[PDB]
Amino acid sequence: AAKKGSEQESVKEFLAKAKEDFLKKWESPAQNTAHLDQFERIKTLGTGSFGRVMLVKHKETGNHYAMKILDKQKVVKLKQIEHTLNEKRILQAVNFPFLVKLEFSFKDNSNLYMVMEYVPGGEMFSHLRRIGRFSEPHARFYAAQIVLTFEYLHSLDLIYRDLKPENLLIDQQGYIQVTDFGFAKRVKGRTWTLCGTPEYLAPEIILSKGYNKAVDWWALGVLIYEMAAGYPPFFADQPIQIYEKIVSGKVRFPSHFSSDLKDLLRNLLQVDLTKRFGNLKNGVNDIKNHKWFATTDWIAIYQRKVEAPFIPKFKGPGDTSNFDDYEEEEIRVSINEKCGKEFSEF
Amino acid sequence: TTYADFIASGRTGRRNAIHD
Ligand SMILES: OCc1csc2ccccc12
Repeated sequence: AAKKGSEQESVKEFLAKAKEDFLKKWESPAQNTAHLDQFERIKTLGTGSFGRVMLVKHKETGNHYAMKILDKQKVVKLKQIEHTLNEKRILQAVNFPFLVKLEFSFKDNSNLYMVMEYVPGGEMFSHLRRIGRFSEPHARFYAAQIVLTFEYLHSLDLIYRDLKPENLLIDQQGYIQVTDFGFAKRVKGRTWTLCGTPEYLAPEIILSKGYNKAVDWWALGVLIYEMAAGYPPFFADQPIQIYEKIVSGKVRFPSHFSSDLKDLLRNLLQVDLTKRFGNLKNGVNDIKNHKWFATTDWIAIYQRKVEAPFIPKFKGPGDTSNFDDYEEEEIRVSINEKCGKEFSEF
Repeated sequence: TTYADFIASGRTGRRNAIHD
């Protein structure tokens, strides 16, 4: 995990070039690249606090997409202005196999819109709950993709801050695509916002300490646990009870967890930041070289050459049978511009 | 079992993000 021969130089050169591409778009973001009338709105794929994600059809090409719609007035009430500007500026700038692609973005009097690739295989969440738990090889396959994705994101000084099965989509090749960058932030050094999802919060977030990218590696610990066990390492009926368990310093593993898996998780679900994997001298390499990952070919994962554990059912284009049904609502567009100044850069 | 305890809990559905 400490060795710096030639494989680490290939990684470095890849990341150097990736940062070059990212910064060009970070500094000159794409803006106003489509219009609502160019899309036919089909079905709601999911919901969130300030809006919904809808399956749409692009009229000129006939391509399907997932369009995230945010009500500007609701974003403001929930004080998510800057986070929403973060989300779009970051998503239009990144490029990685396991990140959902932003194809267009635009706004009107009422809403903000982010039009992303449609990922037809459904949320990992749906599959995980239905099957119960994933086998360790199954969980390892998904986990490896998140490891490379965080290596990418962190090298760009990004923190993701909302890892959970609800935000991971399975594509037609059986690989992962990360969605929802609502809390992603570009920051060098500490930040302090209390945000994320209760089950996945690192102790330092709960305790208002100021934190960094190590919270993503803690969340990875939670994700792997939840994939392999079928339930999260810290659960209860109320968030406050969840936080008490998280800060307590105690975790217990199912008896079917392998010795290697438990050792990896003890190092990820580590309250002591000076000991948490991903946050040490060797960076992500402490994770990549842990023997739970000994069978993982990292390059093969990146190239999508590894055989996926399962391939979602696909009933032709536009099919949503891998997604839950949601109540449909009208996209109303006011005749007056709302919150113009606040979202001018969107 | 821990699994049964999870399944009977109020948080097996989609979990919302928190803020503030
Ligand atoms: O889980 C719904 C969702 C949010 S972003 C996105 C992108 C493609 C397919 C679905 C979704």
